[PDB]
Amino acid sequence: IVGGQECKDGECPWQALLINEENEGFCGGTILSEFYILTAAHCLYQAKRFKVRVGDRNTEQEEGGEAVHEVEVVIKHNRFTKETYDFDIAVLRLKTPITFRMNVAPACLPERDWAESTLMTQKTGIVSGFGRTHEKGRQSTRLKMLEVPYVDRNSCKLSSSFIITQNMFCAGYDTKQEDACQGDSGGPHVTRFKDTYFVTGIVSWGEGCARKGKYGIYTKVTAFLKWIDRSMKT
Amino acid sequence: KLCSLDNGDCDQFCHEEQNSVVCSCARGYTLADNGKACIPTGPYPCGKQTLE
Ligand SMILES: CN(C)Cc1ccccc1-c1ccc(N2CCc3c(C(F)(F)F)nn(-c4cccc(C(N)=O)c4)c3C2=O)cc1
Repeated sequence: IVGGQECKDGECPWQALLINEENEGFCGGTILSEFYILTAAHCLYQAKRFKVRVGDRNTEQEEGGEAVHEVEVVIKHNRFTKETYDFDIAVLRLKTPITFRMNVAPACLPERDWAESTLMTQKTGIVSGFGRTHEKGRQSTRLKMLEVPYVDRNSCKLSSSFIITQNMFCAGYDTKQEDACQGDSGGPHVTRFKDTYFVTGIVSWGEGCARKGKYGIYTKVTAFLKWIDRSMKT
Repeated sequence: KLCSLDNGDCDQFCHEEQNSVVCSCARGYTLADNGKACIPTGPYPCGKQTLE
């Protein structure tokens, strides 16, 4: 995360972290239930064999709330291509179930119609992650979060150099130097409604990070709710 | 306005059935008797920040 704020104790319990063989985080994910992780499909190109760590907030300290989970089944969206970056979604079935605790809890999956008219019509959303704090910096050792305003579909399609499909939405700032960044991919974009947070997006891509007249491109979760339901019946 | 008006007074999902407001919840929540509130049936319901 570029800008934004560090996640305080228990503020982002649904954040998951994909770690490679060197136990290094390379991408993020969202906890959907004790057995399922939602992440981005392009992240399944970022590592040979990987696991999922939950409850981590500071990748440096042995806090005690962390728990590593091995992936039993990887479900990547079949229509995904790095050529377009469309259908950038995937669900991961865990071998062992996550035990919810402080800093470990799922985000709510909303209903398509309700989420589109009530959540994505709201002013902002929240993106979190251990990604780069600067476009040229290194991955963060602290989990960060950033409230990013929803960008109307036309202002964003015009600001983009790439085809913004219906499976994606824009969020961020034109000028302001706050935005998601590399390493945050597959991470949570949630929309809060009356103290309850719902997963509304998946960190996908962007032209740099925090650039003027550029926004964050997220995978639209409402566009894959049934796909997600099917995937969790594994 | 039903749902168009303050989410129909629902805590979570809201839909207009028979031209009336019908509320529902996410999994792990049970609708209240007032039929508007959602009650978590567990210690760590979804979408709730853990503040202990
Ligand atoms: C022909 N193919 C290969 C491409 C393609 C095809 C079609 C449509 C679109 C694309 C496309 C895919 C990926 C990117 N890039 C590269 C640069 C980059 C960086 C950094 F740090 F290196 F600058 N961070 N970061 C990043 C990561 C996650 C969230 C955000 C955000 N800002 O919210 C930004 C990106 C990023 O996504 C740009 C365009």
